[PDB]
Amino acid sequence: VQMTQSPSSLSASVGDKVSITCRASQGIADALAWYQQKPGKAPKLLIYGASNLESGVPSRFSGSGSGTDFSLTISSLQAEDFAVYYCQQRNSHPPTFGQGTRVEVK
Amino acid sequence: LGFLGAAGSTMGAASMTLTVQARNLLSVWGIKQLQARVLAVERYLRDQQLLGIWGCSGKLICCTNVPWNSSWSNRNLSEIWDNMTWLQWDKEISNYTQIIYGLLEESQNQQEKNEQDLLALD
Amino acid sequence: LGFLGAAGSTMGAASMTLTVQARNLLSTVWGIKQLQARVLAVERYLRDQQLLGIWGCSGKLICCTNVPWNSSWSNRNLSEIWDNMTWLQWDKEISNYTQIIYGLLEESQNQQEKNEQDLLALD
Amino acid sequence: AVFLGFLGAAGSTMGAASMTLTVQARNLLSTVWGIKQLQARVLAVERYLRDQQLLGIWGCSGKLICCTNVPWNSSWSNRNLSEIWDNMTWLQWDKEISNYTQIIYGLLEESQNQQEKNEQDLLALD
Amino acid sequence: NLWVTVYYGVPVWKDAETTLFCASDHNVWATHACVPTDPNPQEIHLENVTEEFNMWKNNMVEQMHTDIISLWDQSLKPCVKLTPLCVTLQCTNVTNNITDDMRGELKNCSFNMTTELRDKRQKVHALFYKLDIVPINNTSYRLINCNTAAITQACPKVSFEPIPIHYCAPAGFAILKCKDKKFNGTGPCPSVSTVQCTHGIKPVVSTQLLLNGSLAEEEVMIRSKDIRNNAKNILVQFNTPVQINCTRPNNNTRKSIRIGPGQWFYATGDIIGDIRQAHCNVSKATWNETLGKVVKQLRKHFGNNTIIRFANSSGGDLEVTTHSFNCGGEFFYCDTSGLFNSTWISNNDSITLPCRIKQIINMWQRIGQAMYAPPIQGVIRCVSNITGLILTRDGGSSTTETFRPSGGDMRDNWRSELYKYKVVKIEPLGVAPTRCKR
Amino acid sequence: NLWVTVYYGVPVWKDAETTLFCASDTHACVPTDPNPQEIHLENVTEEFNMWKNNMVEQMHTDIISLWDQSLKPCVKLTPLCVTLQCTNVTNNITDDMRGELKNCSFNMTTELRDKRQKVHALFYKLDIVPINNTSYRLINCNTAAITQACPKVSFEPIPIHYCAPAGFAILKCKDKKFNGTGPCPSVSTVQCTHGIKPVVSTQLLLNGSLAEEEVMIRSKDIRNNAKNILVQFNTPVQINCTRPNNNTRKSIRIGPGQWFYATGDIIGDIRQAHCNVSKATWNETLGKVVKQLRKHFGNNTIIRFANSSGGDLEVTTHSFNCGGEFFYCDTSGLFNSTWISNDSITLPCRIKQIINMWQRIGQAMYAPPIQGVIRCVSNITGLILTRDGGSTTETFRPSGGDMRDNWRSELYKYKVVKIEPLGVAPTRCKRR
Amino acid sequence: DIQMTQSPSSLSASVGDRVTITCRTSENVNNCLNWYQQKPGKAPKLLIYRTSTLQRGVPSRFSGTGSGTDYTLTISSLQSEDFGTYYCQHYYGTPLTFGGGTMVDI
Ligand SMILES: *[C@@H]1O[C@H](CO)[C@@H](O[C@@H]2O[C@H](CO)[C@@H](O[C@@H]3O[C@H](CO)[C@@H](O)[C@H](O[C@H]4O[C@H](CO)[C@@H](O)[C@H](O)[C@@H]4O)[C@@H]3O)[C@H](O)[C@H]2NC(C)=O)[C@H](O)[C@H]1NC(C)=O
Ligand SMILES: *[C@@H]1O[C@H](CO)[C@@H](O[C@@H]2O[C@H](CO)[C@@H](O[C@@H]3O[C@H](CO)[C@@H](O)[C@H](O[C@H]4O[C@H](CO)[C@@H](O)[C@H](O)[C@@H]4O)[C@@H]3O)[C@H](O)[C@H]2NC(C)=O)[C@H](O)[C@H]1NC(C)=O
Ligand SMILES: *[C@@H]1O[C@H](CO)[C@@H](O[C@@H]2O[C@H](CO)[C@@H](O)[C@H](O)[C@H]2NC(C)=O)[C@H](O)[C@H]1NC(C)=O
Ligand SMILES: *[C@@H]1O[C@H](CO)[C@@H](O)[C@H](O)[C@H]1NC(C)=O
Ligand SMILES: *[C@@H]1O[C@H](CO)[C@@H](O)[C@H](O)[C@H]1NC(C)=O
Ligand SMILES: *[C@@H]1O[C@H](CO)[C@@H](O)[C@H](O)[C@H]1NC(C)=O
Ligand SMILES: *[C@@H]1O[C@H](CO)[C@@H](O)[C@H](O)[C@H]1NC(C)=O
Ligand SMILES: *[C@@H]1O[C@H](CO)[C@@H](O)[C@H](O)[C@H]1NC(C)=O
Ligand SMILES: *[C@@H]1O[C@H](CO)[C@@H](O)[C@H](O)[C@H]1NC(C)=O
Ligand SMILES: *[C@@H]1O[C@H](CO)[C@@H](O)[C@H](O)[C@H]1NC(C)=O
Ligand SMILES: *[C@@H]1O[C@H](CO)[C@@H](O)[C@H](O)[C@H]1NC(C)=O
Ligand SMILES: *[C@@H]1O[C@H](CO)[C@@H](O)[C@H](O)[C@H]1NC(C)=O
Ligand SMILES: *[C@@H]1O[C@H](CO)[C@@H](O)[C@H](O)[C@H]1NC(C)=O
Ligand SMILES: *[C@@H]1O[C@H](CO)[C@@H](O)[C@H](O)[C@H]1NC(C)=O
Ligand SMILES: *[C@@H]1O[C@H](CO)[C@@H](O)[C@H](O)[C@H]1NC(C)=O
Ligand SMILES: *[C@@H]1O[C@H](CO)[C@@H](O)[C@H](O)[C@H]1NC(C)=O
Ligand SMILES: *[C@@H]1O[C@H](CO)[C@@H](O)[C@H](O)[C@H]1NC(C)=O
Ligand SMILES: *[C@@H]1O[C@H](CO)[C@@H](O)[C@H](O)[C@H]1NC(C)=O
Ligand SMILES: *[C@@H]1O[C@H](CO)[C@@H](O)[C@H](O)[C@H]1NC(C)=O
Ligand SMILES: *[C@@H]1O[C@H](CO)[C@@H](O)[C@H](O)[C@H]1NC(C)=O
Ligand SMILES: *[C@@H]1O[C@H](CO)[C@@H](O)[C@H](O)[C@H]1NC(C)=O
Ligand SMILES: *[C@@H]1O[C@H](CO)[C@@H](O)[C@H](O)[C@H]1NC(C)=O
Ligand SMILES: *[C@@H]1O[C@H](CO)[C@@H](O)[C@H](O)[C@H]1NC(C)=O
Ligand SMILES: *[C@@H]1O[C@H](CO)[C@@H](O)[C@H](O)[C@H]1NC(C)=O
Ligand SMILES: *[C@@H]1O[C@H](CO)[C@@H](O)[C@H](O)[C@H]1NC(C)=O
Ligand SMILES: *[C@@H]1O[C@H](CO)[C@@H](O)[C@H](O)[C@H]1NC(C)=O
Ligand SMILES: *[C@@H]1O[C@H](CO)[C@@H](O)[C@H](O)[C@H]1NC(C)=O
Ligand SMILES: *[C@@H]1O[C@H](CO)[C@@H](O)[C@H](O)[C@H]1NC(C)=O
Repeated sequence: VQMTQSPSSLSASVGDKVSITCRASQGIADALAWYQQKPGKAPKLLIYGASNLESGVPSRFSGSGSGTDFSLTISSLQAEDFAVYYCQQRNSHPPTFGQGTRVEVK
Repeated sequence: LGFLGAAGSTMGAASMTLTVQARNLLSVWGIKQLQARVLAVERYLRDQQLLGIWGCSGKLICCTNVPWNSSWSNRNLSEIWDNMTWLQWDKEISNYTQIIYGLLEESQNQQEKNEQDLLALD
Repeated sequence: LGFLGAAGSTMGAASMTLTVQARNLLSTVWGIKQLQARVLAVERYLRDQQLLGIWGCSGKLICCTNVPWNSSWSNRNLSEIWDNMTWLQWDKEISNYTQIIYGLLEESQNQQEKNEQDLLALD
Repeated sequence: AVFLGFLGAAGSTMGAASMTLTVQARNLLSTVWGIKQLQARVLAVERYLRDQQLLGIWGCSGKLICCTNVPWNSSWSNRNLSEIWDNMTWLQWDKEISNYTQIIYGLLEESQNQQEKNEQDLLALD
Repeated sequence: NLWVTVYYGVPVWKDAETTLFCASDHNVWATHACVPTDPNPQEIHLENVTEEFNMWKNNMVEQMHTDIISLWDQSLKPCVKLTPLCVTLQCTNVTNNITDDMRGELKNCSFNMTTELRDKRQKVHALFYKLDIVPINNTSYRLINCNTAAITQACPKVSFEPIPIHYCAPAGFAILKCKDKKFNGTGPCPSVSTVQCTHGIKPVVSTQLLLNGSLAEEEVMIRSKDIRNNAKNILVQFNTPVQINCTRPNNNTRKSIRIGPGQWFYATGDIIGDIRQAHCNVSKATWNETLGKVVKQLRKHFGNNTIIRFANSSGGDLEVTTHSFNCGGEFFYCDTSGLFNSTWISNNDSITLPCRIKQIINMWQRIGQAMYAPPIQGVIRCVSNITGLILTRDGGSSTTETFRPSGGDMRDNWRSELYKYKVVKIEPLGVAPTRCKR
Repeated sequence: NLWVTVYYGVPVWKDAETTLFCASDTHACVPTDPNPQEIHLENVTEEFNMWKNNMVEQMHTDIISLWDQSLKPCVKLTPLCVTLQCTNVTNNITDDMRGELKNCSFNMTTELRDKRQKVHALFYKLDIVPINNTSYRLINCNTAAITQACPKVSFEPIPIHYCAPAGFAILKCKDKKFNGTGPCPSVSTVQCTHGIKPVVSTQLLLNGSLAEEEVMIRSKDIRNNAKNILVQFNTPVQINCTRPNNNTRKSIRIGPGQWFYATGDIIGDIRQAHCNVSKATWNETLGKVVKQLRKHFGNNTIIRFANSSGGDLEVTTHSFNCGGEFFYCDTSGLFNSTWISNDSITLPCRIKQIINMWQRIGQAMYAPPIQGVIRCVSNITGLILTRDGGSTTETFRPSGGDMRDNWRSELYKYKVVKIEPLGVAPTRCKRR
Repeated sequence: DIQMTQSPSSLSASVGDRVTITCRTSENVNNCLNWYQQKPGKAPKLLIYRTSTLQRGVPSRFSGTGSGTDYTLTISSLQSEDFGTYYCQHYYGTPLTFGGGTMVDI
């Protein structure tokens, strides 16, 4: 399954609500995860199962979507949330990732 | 020899073919076969459930802790195993079959399993 | 007490009537529905028997395991479970943890345990 | 999910695949249009019960791994344990042993459990 | 110190009434819906097992009868209906090379029926048997019961040839077969075997004479529910077959007349050559030897000095007064007065039976349903053997007993085959005392 | 010494044929959709054969059964096999359409069983045949039972997922180069197939799956001139099909609540139905097909495309259902090239209302007219081609008509297997 | 077109003699050969299909074998009903072709 993530050049202020979306070339039910990668750092898993949040991740992050249409919503984009976000499916082998959305500070 | 081949044999000799009979219990013109298949399965499962609740699951010959009551049959072993068939026995004790089953349910599972449940701590 | 008569009894008292419920799990218009009812009853009975088989509990109504109880599933003591609670209340309490327990019964015993018995019976 | 991991070990060695016996077991049971569905459901039930009956007859009821008293005959397979458990998968094994499967099953019934149960009947007797 | 020991797989059974299915090695009986038969059927002798059999209460007969009715109905259900033919017919006599006996038997009837288009009508003709036509009042005729029964045309592609049906028990049940060569239908059978399925029973539908099927192993068998009750039928099973050669000598054609969208009515068209009466032949010596055997067996119940008389049917439905049968799709009604005409007093050549043919028949005596048998092209010859008789006694108590042919209840035909079988259920679970303690 | 050890839950399976059930999201199928999840079978190489795949025969049988159970309760057009008095429609007719539509008058039975009424309808030339005079009848109305489709039942294909009964599994071939037969080194196990659209078409495969990498040429025996070649595209070719006429629906009551839906009249100009494909895209697609065909027929072999040599209209033209109307498009403009080692192509299309689908004897369906103007866009995802056979030049022509070859073009990566959970193997473990 | 050479073109044998007829093809037909018996004035009667499968209703006297490009029809005992012209036919592709035909006379 190929994953397309957009927008690739999102920018926002430290107080804005943002939404990053992606599309699967095939329906994958809810077999999707979202990751956060700081420059020079290990990616962190934020969301699994499309709608489920990991322990250690604040309620600020929320996932939604099913089938082919998925999104990640950040209710308030604090300074620690400017990172490359990735869309990843595990519905069919091999695992695949989207190209990533780099969230910039205006 | 063969399915029900021992039906005319004595109970002792007939007890050696339990797999011969057991293996033949599971295996217009469309719905009759589906009902026949479902019936065979339900009868099989009712007998397996009885074996389960008596602590006899997975066995064709199962020893119990229920004593034999002479009121059910006062014959000795020679006249049951060597000089009698299973059809005759089934006829002779049909009136007591449910009594025996009740006793098997009570002492071979309800009491025995709680005793085993307690012996697993002490 | 008859079928489900112990439903309002405490879990302890209700555990001595397991055969009462077990005996009642197997037994155009009105014809089709009867056959569907029979097939459904068989499938659900066997689903439970399949799980008992996988856990090493085949042929038993009370089955002890090698899986320890995790206090996060319930932190009640035995006097607050077996003596002062019903099975309906317990089922309400253990809902979110049923699949975790079943997975542990499947993995920690009758799989690892059977390999261990396979090795123990080797000598 | 109950389906998760189903047949994942199919390409694994027989030893490694023997650690997943519950994964492939838990997925075995679960108008003419209506009749076709009932036949499929009944068939799944019949196949499950036939395999469980065979396990009962062999004295293996309720077990995923069951040890027996039937010696292995080198005419069935002369491979050693490393070749079978570490260097072979279950599909390859089945292809090799399918010609002897009915012989082995016949021995499992005739050469042990019918004799073992009749002997256990006499050991609990004393 | 005896203890209850539970045994599973015990060779015990009880009488049971269950659903049986079929096996067989298109046709009316939908035999393609049967499972394959066992290539090597396993008949297992139950040595030292004596069972009580009763062919008169055998539930396999009622179940087979029900199956035959249901198969018949689903076979005709998708076939062309003949309601457009319940119209006034204008009929004249066929006079083309007709014999003295075939005078009035076949009528050349014209009628107005629609054609390829719904508005266009054509005058069409067909040759119908006298027995299929009833006068309306002047040459105006109608088809028999065309307004009181729904006549369904049989599909010409669905064969009426009996195909053996093997009745098979559900798993957990078994069929017990009586191997006693002298078994008279009721009572103990000291030689019993268990089978997976019955032998192949051909669903042959006939009256008076039992055609094809099983012969007695040693001697003619006289079986009755109560031999002293003259209202009961007597089933006579032959030990030797009597060959009966039946023919429909006319060379018929089939005239296919459009009746609906892709639907045709098949009329008898014209007859090629001359018109002669259908008939059946039996050897006089074979038949007389067979009756001598039947009389010798009847005297075992009636007295060694009693005169045994055979006579024809006293009356009733055509299907009963005559020998009804089906050869190649044609339905024959043969006059057996030449076969049952003798007096046996205690102390080469052939018999020709005239036969009538019908196209509109009503099998199983159902109200509101009838079937039209489509014409069979060419000339029909069939050779069947008689394996038994259905007889009825006059009684009326005299030193003489009179036996007449009977029939019409097809259960008796199935019963004549399903007499050595009973269905039982297996009771594999049981208990017995042993000294073994858990 | 070694002893027999019995294992239950063994990951072993044998090829099997079994009845499959359908997941969806009709009433003959299961609702709630299948789970997409698949389990990868690492190191499992499985032999597949798309030409021996029993799943194709069941899908074909089930599609026919669903069709028959969809038309059964609909109005049967039996009182319409009457003489028609047909004249040509001359109202705003273009050169192409002269004689294609006729205005036919007939006497139809009204709701009262003792009364008749005179009604008229427009019919396509292909749906009526002469009696000898202006007298016409509906084609094959006396040799087949024509059943009117219910106008409320759509013919739009909806994806159907085929699912294994418990105890069985569907293995999927993930090898992007899998050519329909032989070992597949990358296999996964699924409970249900992907959503397969029951698209009915000939010559061109519409709304199907695309090749993952490059155009695939699949044939049972590429060297057997009599077999079909299924060409799977790696890019879609868009085809825009239209029925430009603005038609009305004339409801004629024929029975106790049973209506015949006739073409009433046409508003405005009468123009022929047609389909457009981009000329450049089609030429690029054929260049890819030729590139792949030369891998079997030789690098120096000339690949020629030609139109169908003949046969039933359903196979000489591109047959498809566009918005409820049945189009028969002339593809001679698409398969007309010789390959030696922007603009559009317009395909005229005929339309029929009396459809003999699956080529059965004694059955036909009447497609009610669709009101307004029809315009559908489809993706061509493959071809069904045949070779002419008996030097240095090969000629390929469009084929089809057997819908199994269409289903087979989707059900090529799947096989059904039976799980064999029991097995025996030597170990040193001894009982007791 | 696949050409078919059938040999002998004419064979003389009496009743009870064993008759073998060979059909050699110019290309491999993958065991897609049929054998037919044509009596004068009648359409050919199918004897054997798919190289060796006997047509129901044909007596066991006729048997066939072969592979590749070389196929043989064997008549174990020539009877009075078996005289006539024997043809081989290939269905491996298009066109379907027939051999020249061997006439079996007295
Ligand atoms: C008791 O058993 C005997 C022996 O089987 C049985 O007699 C047989 O009846 C069949 C049925 O008609 C005969 O077979 C027919 O022979 C004629 C000869 O002209 C053929 O034309 C028939 O073929 C047509 O019908 C077929 C139906 O399946 C079609 O498939 C076919 O295409 C033709 O349309 C058919 O083969 C058979 O010859 C006799 N046997 C003898 C020895 O006469 C008899 O009917 C049984 N008793 C009763 C009461 O039925
Ligand atoms: C191949 O795939 C294409 C792409 O999806 C597909 O084209 C689509 O077909 C559908 C179904 O015909 C079209 O939807 C129709 O649009 C018309 C436009 O007016 C509507 O009138 C239709 O509504 C009818 O049905 C409704 C049911 O509720 C009624 O309420 C209504 O009154 C009408 O009767 C219907 O919505 C769709 O527009 C096209 N899309 C494109 C881009 O072409 C094509 O059919 C597929 N082909 C095959 C052979 O599978
Ligand atoms: C698939 O096959 C590989 C290759 O044999 C298996 O891995 C090798 O063998 C064992 C583990 O099985 C290791 O000790 C080796 O280091 C592995 N080498 C390589 C290159 O992989 C692997 O286990 C198999 N996987 C499954 C799921 O069956
Ligand atoms: C039948 O009875 C005889 C006489 O007792 C005995 O020898 C024989 O073994 C018995 N056979 C069976 C099968 O019961
Ligand atoms: C045996 O049964 C009788 C009644 O049938 C009962 O009165 C008696 O107590 C029983 N004895 C034992 C030892 O079970
Ligand atoms: C058991 O009782 C019977 C009385 O019918 C007697 O003949 C037989 O010898 C007894 N058996 C034993 C072993 O004492
Ligand atoms: C209901 O509760 C009472 C006490 O409040 C108890 O005595 C009784 O046994 C309970 N009923 C059941 C069925 O357990
Ligand atoms: C169990 O816990 C409850 C809750 O604190 C307590 O009230 C009760 O006394 C405890 N009982 C025992 C036996 O420990
Ligand atoms: C499961 O968790 C939910 C909250 O996510 C809670 O409301 C519910 O009570 C829990 N289930 C139990 C305690 O059985
Ligand atoms: C092994 O099998 C062979 C036949 O395959 C047989 O002859 C031999 O006796 C068997 N040996 C053992 C030890 O089972
Ligand atoms: C098993 O047999 C193989 C031959 O393929 C051999 O290489 C290996 O050393 C053997 N191992 C043992 C433990 O016998
Ligand atoms: C199994 O037996 C068949 C013959 O029945 C033989 O062709 C095949 O090679 C054998 N396979 C094995 C693995 O022994
Ligand atoms: C008639 O009976 C004889 C027994 O001698 C049998 O060979 C023959 O097949 C029977 N005929 C029919 C049609 O069954
Ligand atoms: C059948 O045999 C039984 C044997 O008990 C006898 O009583 C009965 O009268 C016989 N019936 C006929 C009709 O021969
Ligand atoms: C019956 O017998 C007569 C002899 O008079 C013969 O001519 C006729 O052909 C026979 N018919 C049949 C059907 O046997
Ligand atoms: C029946 O009568 C019609 C005319 O009424 C005639 O044309 C036809 O030849 C007759 N057919 C026969 C068989 O007599
Ligand atoms: C019936 O016809 C056959 C030849 O078809 C003949 O051999 C036989 O004798 C005839 N039988 C009778 C009773 O006429
Ligand atoms: C019976 O025979 C008599 C002459 O003995 C005849 O008058 C009568 O019509 C016949 N009845 C039947 C039904 O054959
Ligand atoms: C009965 O037989 C007598 C001679 O005993 C004969 O005269 C008479 O015609 C026969 N009747 C019938 C109906 O065959
Ligand atoms: C019926 O007559 C036709 C006349 O053409 C002839 O060809 C055919 O062989 C005859 N059929 C029979 C069964 O006599
Ligand atoms: C067709 O003919 C009818 C008369 O039957 C007429 O009223 C109608 O206008 C005509 N329609 C067309 C399109 O010619
Ligand atoms: C498909 O691939 C197999 C690989 O074994 C090859 O033998 C076969 O010729 C190929 N068929 C086609 C049509 O490409
Ligand atoms: C096809 O292209 C032609 C170009 O002249 C255009 O006029 C027509 O409208 C097009 N039709 C469709 C359905 O795209
Ligand atoms: C079909 O329609 C689309 C959208 O209206 C248009 O962009 C395209 O050019 C048309 N032609 C083809 C061949 O797709
Ligand atoms: C195929 O093309 C030829 C011209 O090469 C044409 O005459 C013929 O009508 C075409 N046939 C079809 C079915 O398009
Ligand atoms: C085929 O192409 C030629 C030019 O190569 C052209 O003249 C001809 O009209 C075309 N035919 C069709 C049916 O498109
Ligand atoms: C068709 O013609 C009618 C005439 O009233 C018009 O209202 C409608 O908009 C037209 N529809 C189309 C799709 O051309
Ligand atoms: C065809 O494929 C294209 C690929 O870009 C896609 O956008 C479109 O939705 C598909 N369907 C149609 C009807 O074009």
